[PDB]
Parts: sequence; C-alpha cells; structure tokens
Amino acid sequence: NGCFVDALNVVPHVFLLFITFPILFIGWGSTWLHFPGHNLRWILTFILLFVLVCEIAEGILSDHLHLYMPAGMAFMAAITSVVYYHNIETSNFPKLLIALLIYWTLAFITKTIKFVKFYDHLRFCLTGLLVILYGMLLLVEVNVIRVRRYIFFKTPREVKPPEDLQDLGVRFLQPFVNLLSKGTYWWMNAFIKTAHKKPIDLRAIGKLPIAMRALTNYQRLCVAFDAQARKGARAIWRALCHAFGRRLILSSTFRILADLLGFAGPLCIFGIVDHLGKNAYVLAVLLFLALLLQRTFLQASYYVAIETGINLRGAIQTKIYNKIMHLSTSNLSMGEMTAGQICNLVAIDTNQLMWFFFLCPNLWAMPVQIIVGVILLYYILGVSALIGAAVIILLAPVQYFVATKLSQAQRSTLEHSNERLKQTNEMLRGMKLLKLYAWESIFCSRVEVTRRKEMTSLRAFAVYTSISIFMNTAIPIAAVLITFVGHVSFFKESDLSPSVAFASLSLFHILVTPLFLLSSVVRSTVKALVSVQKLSEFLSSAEIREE
Amino acid sequence: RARFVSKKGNCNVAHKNIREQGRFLQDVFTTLVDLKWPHTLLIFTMSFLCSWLLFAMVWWLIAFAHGDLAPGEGTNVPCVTSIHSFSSAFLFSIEVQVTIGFGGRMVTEECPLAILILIVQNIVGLMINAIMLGCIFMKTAQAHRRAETLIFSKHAVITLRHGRLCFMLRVGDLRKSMIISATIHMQVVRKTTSPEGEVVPLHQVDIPMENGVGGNGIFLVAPLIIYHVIDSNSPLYDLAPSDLHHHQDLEIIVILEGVVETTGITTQARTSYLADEILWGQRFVPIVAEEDGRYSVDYSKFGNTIKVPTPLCTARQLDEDRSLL
Amino acid sequence: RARFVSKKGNCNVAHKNIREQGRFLQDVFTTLVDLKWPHTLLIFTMSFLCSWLLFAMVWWLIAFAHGDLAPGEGTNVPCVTSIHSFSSAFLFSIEVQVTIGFGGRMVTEECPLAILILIVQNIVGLMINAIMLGCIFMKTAQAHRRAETLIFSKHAVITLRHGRLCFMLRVGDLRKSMIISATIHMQVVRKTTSPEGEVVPLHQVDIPMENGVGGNGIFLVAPLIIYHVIDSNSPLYDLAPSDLHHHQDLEIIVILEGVVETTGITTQARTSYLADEILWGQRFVPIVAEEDGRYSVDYSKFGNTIKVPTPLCTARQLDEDRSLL
Amino acid sequence: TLECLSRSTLLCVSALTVISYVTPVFLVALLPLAVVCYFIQKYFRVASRDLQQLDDTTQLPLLSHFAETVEGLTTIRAFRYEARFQQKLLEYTDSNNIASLFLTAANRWLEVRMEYIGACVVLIAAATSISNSLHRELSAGLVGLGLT
Ligand SMILES: Nc1ncnc2c1ncn2[C@@H]1O[C@H](COP(=O)(O)OP(=O)(O)O)[C@@H](O)[C@H]1O
Ligand SMILES: Nc1ncnc2c1ncn2[C@@H]1O[C@H](COP(=O)(O)OP(=O)(O)O)[C@@H](O)[C@H]1O
Repeated sequence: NGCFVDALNVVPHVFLLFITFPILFIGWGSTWLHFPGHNLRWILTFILLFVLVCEIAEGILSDHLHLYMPAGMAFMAAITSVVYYHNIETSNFPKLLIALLIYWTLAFITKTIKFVKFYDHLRFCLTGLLVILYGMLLLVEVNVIRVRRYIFFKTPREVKPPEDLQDLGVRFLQPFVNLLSKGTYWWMNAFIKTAHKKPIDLRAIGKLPIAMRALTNYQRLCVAFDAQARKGARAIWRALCHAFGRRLILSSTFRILADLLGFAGPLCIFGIVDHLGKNAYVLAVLLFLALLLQRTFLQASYYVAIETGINLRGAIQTKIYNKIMHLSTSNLSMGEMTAGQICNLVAIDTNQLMWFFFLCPNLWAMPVQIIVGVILLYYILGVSALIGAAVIILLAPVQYFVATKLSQAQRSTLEHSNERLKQTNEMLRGMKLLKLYAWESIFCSRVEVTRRKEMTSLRAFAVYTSISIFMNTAIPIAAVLITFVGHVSFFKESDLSPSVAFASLSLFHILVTPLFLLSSVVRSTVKALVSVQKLSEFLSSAEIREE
Repeated sequence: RARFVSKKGNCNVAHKNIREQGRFLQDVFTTLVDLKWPHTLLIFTMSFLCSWLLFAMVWWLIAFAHGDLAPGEGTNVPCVTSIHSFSSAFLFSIEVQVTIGFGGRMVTEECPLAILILIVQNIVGLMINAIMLGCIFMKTAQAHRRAETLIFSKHAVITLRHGRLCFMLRVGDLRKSMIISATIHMQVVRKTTSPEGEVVPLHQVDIPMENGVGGNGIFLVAPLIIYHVIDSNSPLYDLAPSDLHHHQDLEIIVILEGVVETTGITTQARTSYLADEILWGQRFVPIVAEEDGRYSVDYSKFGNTIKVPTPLCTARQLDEDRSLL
Repeated sequence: RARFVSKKGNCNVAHKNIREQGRFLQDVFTTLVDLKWPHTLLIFTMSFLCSWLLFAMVWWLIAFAHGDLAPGEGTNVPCVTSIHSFSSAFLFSIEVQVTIGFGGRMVTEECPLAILILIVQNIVGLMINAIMLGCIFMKTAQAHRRAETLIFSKHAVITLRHGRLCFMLRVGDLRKSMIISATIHMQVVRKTTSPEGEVVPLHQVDIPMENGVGGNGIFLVAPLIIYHVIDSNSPLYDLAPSDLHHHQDLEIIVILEGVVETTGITTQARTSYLADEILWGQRFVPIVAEEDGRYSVDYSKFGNTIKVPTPLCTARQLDEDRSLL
Repeated sequence: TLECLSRSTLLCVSALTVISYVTPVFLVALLPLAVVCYFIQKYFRVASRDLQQLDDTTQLPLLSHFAETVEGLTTIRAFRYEARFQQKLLEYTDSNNIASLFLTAANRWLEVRMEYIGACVVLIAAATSISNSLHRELSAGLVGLGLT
C-alpha cells in the first residue's frame, strides 16, 4: 500500500499548514527572546530544506502525483515551522511550541511506518536522513519545554529578555537577531532604507553592544597580558592571539568550509559535462545551492575577521592611552617618545594591525585549500598528476626566496619613511622662521635625499613584485600545457573527455588565486611585525615612580 | 513642530519599547474585530477554507483506507456511497460542513469511524460558524464612523464677554440621529517645569467647560459655541497675545464623549488646536436664522469670522487692568 | 501579610458561609458565560450530543415499534425509508437535527407520529442552537483581556510639588485602541478605631484625584502620572515616613474604569500598593521625548526612578513646619 | 589594487562574452540582472559615502585628542584629572568603533546581495545551457566553456 503511506505522510504537513495560517495572518495583519537550540534548529531546518530538494529530485525521476507530494508538503511545512519560530522569537508563548511538538511527533510516526514497510522489501537513505533530522528537532523541542515552561511546574522563571542588545537605544544588532539573518544582514535593510530618507548622524546611529565596548576589550586584554607576564615583544603577540581566540578560530573554520565547497563546484561542472556527453538537472540545482552556500560562509568569515580586528584596534588604543599616562617626561624629551612619533604610532598601527588581522584568516586557509586541491586533482588527472605536482612543488621554494628578498627591502622602506615624517613635522611647525631668512633649500634637499632613499627601497620592492607576478602566471600556464599534452599523446592513451579538461582548468584557477594574493599579504605581514615591535618598544618606556 | 493628536482624531504619539507579553494576540477576537473590512473578510474566508480542506483531506484518506475508494462492484458497500476521487470527496466535505446536504453521496451505517468524523465535523463547523457570526456582529457596532460625522471649526477664537476674556469654539451634528449625554473634557498640554526643579515633557490639565450651576456635559441639536471664561485660577490665564502665534507650543484638545442612540455604544471625538491655529480678538457669524416657520442653519458661515474692536492684552495684565478698571 | 486585592487585579478576600439560595445557578447562562473556553466548549458539545442521542434513541424505538424495523419486503412502507439499525437511526437523527438533510432515508406520510417527533425535534434544535449562539457571542464581549493590557508602575513614589507633599503613580495604554471616559476611584484601607470605641477591620476611604476645576476622570493617550496633593483634610495626611516601610499596614488601591471603543463594554482595572511597596522622596524619569517629528515614549524607563534631595518628615509635621515656614 | 581591479574587470568581460557566445539566448536574461544590480549599487553608493564621511569626521577628533594629551602631559598629570581624560578617550574610541563597524557592515551587505546576484546568473546560465545546448542546439564543446 505505497500510495496509502504516501497519503498518511501528506496528512500531518496539511494539519500544520492549516493551523499556521490563522496565527500567521493575525501576526501579519522590540524585545527579542531566544531559546536554547535556536541555532541548532535553524541549521537542522536548512538540512531539511536540502533533503527535501533531494526528495523532489527522486519524485521527478520516478514519474503519479500522490507519490511525490510528501516532499512538496514537507517543504511548506518546514517553511511554516520557520514562520512559527520567527513568530515565537518575536513574542513568546508556551502554546505555539506545543503546536510545533504535536506535528513533529506525528511526522516521526509516519516516517517510521515508511521505514518499516521499506525494510520488509535511493529512497532508503533520504528517508533515513529525514527521520534523523525530525528526531533531533523533537529532542530540541523537548529541551525547550524542559528549560522554561511548556507544562513544567507553575512559573517559567523566564529569562527577562536580554538588555545587553535590546535595552536603551540600540541601533546596531548583529548579535541580537535570528540564526538565518546573521548571514545575510537582513536587519540592515531598514537602516539602508532609512539613510536615503534622512542623512545619517552620530545620534542617529546607536551605541555599542554589551560585548562590543572598548572597556571590556581593554579589560580582557590586560587580564591576558597579566597572565602572560606571570608565566617582551613576543609576549604581547601571544596575548593578542589568546584574547581574540574563539572568534578568530571560528572565522578560520568558516573559511575552510567555504573552501571545500568552492572546490566542490567544479566537480558538479565535471558531472554536467559528462551527462551532456552521454541525473543532470540535479547537478544544476546542487551546484546552485553549493555556490550560494560558499558565498554565505565566505562573507560571514570576512565579517567576523573584521569584528576581531576592530576590537583589537579599540583594545590596543586604550591600552597605549593608559600607558601614556605613566610615561615619564624624561622619555618625552628623547626622540623615542616624540609626540609626532606617538601619533604616528596610534594612526599607522591602528591601520597595519587591522589590515593584518583582516588578512590573517584568509591565509589560515591557504594550506588546507591547496592540499584539498591536489587531493582532488589526483582523481581527475590519474598518472598525469606528476607534471602538475612538480609544478606546484617547484613553485614554493623560489616563492619563499622571492618573499625574503621582498621583506628585506620593505623594512628599510619603513625606517626611511619614519624618519621622513619627523623631518616634515619639524619642517612645518617652523615654516615662519624657515621662510624668514630662507633656509628652504637645505631642508628641501634633505627631504629630497630621504625621498630618493625611500624610492630606492620602493623600486626594489616593485621589481620584486613584478617578478613575482611573472612567475605566478608563467608557471601555471606551462603546467596546464604540459599536463594536457602528456595525457593525450605522451603516455596515457585514454582520451581526455572534455569534462576532465574543464574541471582541471577550474580547479587550477582556484589554486592560482591564492598565490597572487600571498605576495600582497607579505606587505601587510612585515608591517604588522614592525608595528608590534614598535608598540612593544613603546610599552617598555620608563614608568612613573609611585610614592 | 510635533502635534499631540491629529485633527482627524487619530493619535499621533508613536509607542516604543513595548514589553509584549503576548496580550496583543491574547485578545484574539477583540483584536481582529478592530481590523478593517478586507482583512477581516480575508481571515474569515481563510478560516472557512482551512477547516473545509482539513476535513476534505481526512475524508479522502478514510475512504482510501477503507478500500471503498478502490472501484469495485460487490463484496462491499462504501462508507460514503458514490465516492470516486479527491474532488468528489471535497464536494462531500463542503456538502456536510456548511449544511447544504446534497445527498448524492450517502454516508452509511456500515462504518462507525465515518460516524465519528461526521459527529466532530459538524460540531466544529457549528462552533466556528457561531464565533464568525458573533464577531462580525460585534464589528458592525463600530460607530467610530459616527465619530467621523462630528465636526469642529478649523480654528478657535477668543473674545471679551461680560467684561472678562473668553474663548469660543464651535461644534455640531451632521445627521438627524442624536448623541445621548455628550460630555466635554477640555484639556491643555505644555512642557512644564515645577518650582522643585522637576521638568515634565507634557502636562495635561483640565480647563473647565462653563455651563449652568455645574455639569461636565452639554446638549447638541444645533451648532453650539462652547463657552469657557479664563480666570486668574485657570491654567491658561498667564499667556500673552503676541507670543502665541509663532513661538509658544500650546495644544488645546477637546474630547467630546457620548453614546449614539441606535447602537447604544459610547463614541467620542478628539481634536487639537495648536498655538499657530488659534487667533485673537474676533467673533463668529450667527448661523441660526429664523426661516419661514423654522430655524435654518447655514454651514457655509460655520468657519466664517468677523473683526471686533476688542482690546489686545495678556490675561494676567488684563486682570491687573480689571483691578484698575 | 495578607493583601486586599492582588496585583493582577483579581480579588483576594475568600468568602465564607454564603447562604446559597440557589441564585448561583439561577443565573443559568450568565453563570456559564463567565467560564473559561475549554469548559464552555465542553458544555456546548455536551448539550448538542445530549440532545442528538436523546432523539436518536426515541427514533430507533419508534421505528422498532412500528415494525418497520423488522426487515420485510412488501405489505408495509417504513415510516422512515431505508432504516436498518441503531447506527443508521443515529445518522438520521443527526441528519434532521443539525439541518444537513441528506435524504437517503426518507420520513414518509404514512405515520403521523413520526411527523410529531420531527416537528418537536426541529423546534427544540432551533431553540438550543439560538441560545448556544447568543451565549457564545455574549461571551466574545469578554473585554477583561483589555483590562489585562493596562499597566501600572510596580511601586509609587511621593514628592514635594508646589511647596506641598504629593504622591505620583504612573498609568498607561498598551494598544492603539482608546478607552472612553476612564475615571479614577482612588481608595485607602486601614484597620480603624473610632473615638466611640468602634474598631473596624478594614476601612475604605476615598482620596481625591486632583485634576482641573473638579472631575473624577482622566484622558489616557500617553503615560500620565496621576497627581494628588495630600492636605490636612486628607485621610492619609497623618502618617510618618519612617513607619511606613516595615510595620504599618496600609493598602492604597486604584480602580480605573472606562468603556473600550469597539465592543462598548465597560471594563476596569484594580491594583494595590502595600506599605512595603511604596517609597519616599524620589522622582520618575521623563518618558516622552521629542523625536524626529513626533513624540516617542520609551517604556524601558517606565519603572525607573531617580533620587531627589527633598526633606523627609511627616505630613502632619510638614504642615506644622509650613505653618512655621 | 589598481592591477587587481584591471584583472577582475577583464575577467568579467571575458566571462560575459563567452557565455553570450555559447548561448545567444542569454541576452534575454542579462538585462534584468543588470537593472537590479544597478539599482542596488545606486542605493549602496549614497549610504556608503555617508558612512565614509562620518568615519572621517569621527576619526579626526580622536587623533587631535591623542596629540594634545601627549604634548600637554604635565598639566593633565598635575591636576590629576586622569580619570576624566581616560573617560573622554573611551567615549571617542567607542564612537570611532561604531562608525567603522557600520561602514564594514554595509560593505558586507552589498557583497552578500552581489553574491546572490552571481548565484542567480550562474544558475540560469547553466540551466539554459543544459536545456538548449542539448535539446535544440546539440553542441558539446561550448558547455565546458560556459560553465567554467
Ligand atoms: N458646509 C459644510 N457642511 C458640513 N461640514 C462642513 C461644511 N463646511 C466645513 N465643514 C467641515 O467642518 C469644519 C468647519 O470649518 P470652517 O470653520 O468652515 O473652515 P473652512 O470653511 O475653511 O473649512 C471644517 O473642518 C470642515 O471639515
Ligand atoms: N517595556 C515595557 N513594555 C510594556 N510593559 C512593561 C514594560 N516594562 C514593564 N512593563 C509592565 O508595566 C509595569 C512597569 O513597571 P516598572 O516600573 O517598569 O518596573 P519593572 O521595570 O521592574 O517591571 C511592570 O509591572 C510590567 O508589568
């Protein structure tokens, strides 16, 4: 009785879609309350979306309307479950949750009956995945009733919606929104729409969240600095890496998952081309989903890296401002604590540390990316991997030597520019006395000589970067040419179907993009190193003596 | 500048940071009886169609499950005679639910499960019909439209009556139907600072309506100018006649309440007069006129105004001059 | 200690020894229209099922008694065509009662007794349908939920305004819908002993709400602090500021009445403030603020309070000091 | 930045030209993409300019304050006003941080909607490929170029 069980599955989706519409229409006709498992709920709901797409694919392959209707109904049922959960996050209730729990139990029952009747006799895997997901969502609902007040004893002892991100005047809410919105920045809509109607102001934009204030970042940073001292230039670097911590690690994990999906795309291209030469529309739908997913996770990684960077900037700014207090004027008399030097410190170190902390998560995914690239191209090239492998191994050491020759010029560049800035400072605050008896030629020739030395450093850097780009293009093209020529006629005797060719070109381009980037990365990397060395020498100035 | 309540009678102040504990929906039908007509009609048709489709699905399924859906001659009698497909099943659902009872398809005494589904179908149908009639009737006692028909003059003038400063405003009725026991609550708002250093952003204070021996209410047949006399005790008594037109921020609102005859509900109307709306030293034109054998009222001169040579001075200074004269 | 009426607005005092003369049920439908929704729905389905089963039994019996129930071909026509068992008889009862009229089983013109049973079945059905609609509609005019949406601040403070001691409490609205002609009855209770040796366990006395020239009622748009001034004539005027926090037993309740717009019913709300809830010498934070082009109200500061350097003394002693200063 | 921009614009030109060559029908689905992207870019431009301007106008006073604290050290440490000055700097740095945060958030939002636009274009490009270049066009080599 297959059609009978299909109908029995269609029923509960219908029940839920029918109870949702009155409440949804009343709600459609500013305190955010979050429940445990919210993010887990949304993750599982997206996994349900995916498995339902797969079920629709099966129903297309088989066709009999009544045989693929269950997927089309669970689709709207899951979307309406999302609508319910949005309506509950916006206003809490004990009853709407039970309204979800009933549907979850009934859908689990129907799926179990399907599984049994199948066991007695592709469908198997999809049905099992749906069973597991519905069960986990059921456990989430049981957790939610266990927490506060589904039926449990009298009073919820309910949380008292979070005042950190919801109390007085909050104009920015990244941490104060739902699971699905954080990725798209849907909240921004209002703001960007508002900005066009009325120009933006500082009183227009809000305050900063509980977990965004520079006071707490400075607090965390000084606590970590103390813990590091109880256990120098290296110490403060260790403390910075410690302090950002989990957020930084998460940014890296998001980027690595985005990278694996980014490699996954070209494989779908291979499959599409192969079926074109001969299960194809599924390749298009899955490819579209994969590309969208990579984009979402890449942008989220970039955002969290930027968050960590701005918090770094705030914390080190307030740390150096607190330390300027205890600084003694005997240092201020010396060139090391020059006022212009200290303001250069603040500004350019804000800049350099922020840029390095935006580019560091990007490079913490280059190794995993290249490794997965080669482990994917083995299965596509075959015995013709040797050529590409030799190319991407011959790339690395010459690139290391080039990067060394680059860093050496860049550091001296920074020293010369730093002296030029102080010469300009002492030239501009005395232009009156300078033009009075016209000592201009001397100071101008001195700044010209300093500019010529700086230009020598810059031209060395530029020639080295040009050689870098030359290599990063010439080695790739030679690699592609050699590999293909080798496969067709040299040894392999297996005609490369065009799918293999285009998939190889795709994976190869994905591999090429990071190499061009790393050359620019060194420019920020040595600058971050120099900025922290300067910051540590500045922190090592003479204290003021307590009475 | 910002207004307190708009001329049309709607409230201006937008509320922020409401600690919603859910009472907004907990008023389930006293929420939707507030709505417009298209939304309420939409949600009523959606209630009805939702219930009908639910039970049509369950009936389709039960006829499928009994096996009466499998077309066969003999060895059975369908629980519902002459049922073939989903369409005829939905036709049976709408036939029994909304109580037309066509009887081409007969539910039979062979299956008690169909008896149960019918005996719950009908009671839920009757309950949802009962509520969807009571709430639409509770709606048709919306008499705010009767709050629309009332009218006030666009601007209010002040005058000198009986040797004392007075303020005159017009009201009136727009239909034959009277309004029972209408009462006037006349209020003034102002950002006020107490002598204790306390500053309030807005301060409602009652200004009396001056009728016979007392009384808060009036009788509306013809347009009656409401007549108050500001005295030294009154809160409005301190202002100046040259500072009102442009700078000061003084909203004088009137709230007229009363129950309409035929429905019996109690409606009201609210209007504001700003410092730039009100003017000084004028007099309205007499509306009522002795016509052929009756009193004719002309609403063309309702908002008309004539100049009157009255002294222009502040009510405090006018009271001091009355002490001097 | 014991409270008079609870914060939620429900009454605390439990009644004992009621000489029930039966009026508790004599209010037959004004009793059950008070009930919750599950109980009222239960008793309505039980009314309907009771009547249906009663007439299904009597019809089963009449078809049995005529002998039309005995399956036989010819020499008769059943009073109700095509009736076989109890199940089909109950199907006929629900077919004619709730006015679906399936018509598979036909009542015939051979037996006038069946005509009588139909002509009473239908009228009783119609009467019980009429009451079970009127009472559910009379229910959906439960607007106490609108008594739920009103809110008062958790504790009330007193201050010094205009050189005289004053007490300030907040109120407010939680929806767009207004409440017509709301009035304030503000009462104080205390165990009192008269000079005649008479001791009362509880003594309600009115404390006035101080508005313009008079008036018992107010106008609710934005949160309005209610403003009373205790004077030597007032009953609360004798207490001390250090004896209120712990020992004394003084409940100050407020009852706000008003009729909601759309339904027209008159609702109210009741709240108590104990001697331990009230505090001394503070000031609320201004809620209303001039936003972009309107007035924004922030309910986060609704219950917020700031310190104010005001003298702390008893209202009797403060009046004596006012006589001295 | 200039060289990366040139490389990316030439890559975009190449990709559009290739997709147009492989399927001459795609020119029916390109104008809606261009219109929606143009409107969203126009909307982003004004908000971005406003956020950049506010960023600069908050970033100047912080550095002015830093310089003035650094030079007038003796007076500030004589009065022992250090709590007041640290509080002031906390105010300024929090405002700077929120300005920067909103600028980068608007950047991220534009990037996300642009990536959704790119997903749309690649999706229906591949769809029109698998449909037309197989059913009616019957061409094999163009599919790889188009999808790549
Ligand atoms: N002839 C009329 N009949 C009925 N209602 C009127 C008439 N004229 C004006 N009204 C309404 O009543 C109010 C009377 O205002 P009025 O003092 O006449 O100023 P104006 O003539 O500029 O409208 C107006 O707001 C208008 O809405
Ligand atoms: N933001 C809000 N929106 C709506 N109602 C509120 C809000 N905050 C409190 N309330 C309700 O109104 C009353 C205001 O009390 P309040 O003086 O704010 O004390 P608290 O802040 O401790 O609740 C509370 O009893 C509460 O039930």
